[PDB]
Amino acid sequence: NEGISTIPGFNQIQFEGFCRFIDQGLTEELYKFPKIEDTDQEIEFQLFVETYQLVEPL
Amino acid sequence: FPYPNPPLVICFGAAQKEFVPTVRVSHEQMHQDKYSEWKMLQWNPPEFVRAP
Repeated sequence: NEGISTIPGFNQIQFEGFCRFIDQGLTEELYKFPKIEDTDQEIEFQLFVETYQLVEPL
Repeated sequence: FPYPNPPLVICFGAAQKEFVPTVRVSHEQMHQDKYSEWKMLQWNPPEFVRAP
């Protein structure tokens, strides 16, 4: 949609890479985390992957 | 007495900066707001606006 009629941005590569990262790579990595269960009672902690939210820098 | 050697001509009509009278309905349309993608239509122009 862009760069086909004009010279694209020189820094668009890093921009789109960081955007794709924040969009999908974080969720993809959080999905593959295992369920921590190391005990006889098997006390299990879990991370709700759906509730993934980044916060603005302080 | 004789007129100058280059034959003179007369252009009669209205003086306009960049007027384009030949307007029709084009099938292909680009982005409404981005005027940086409208040069793609100069490249393949509509039949009627090939040499306006």
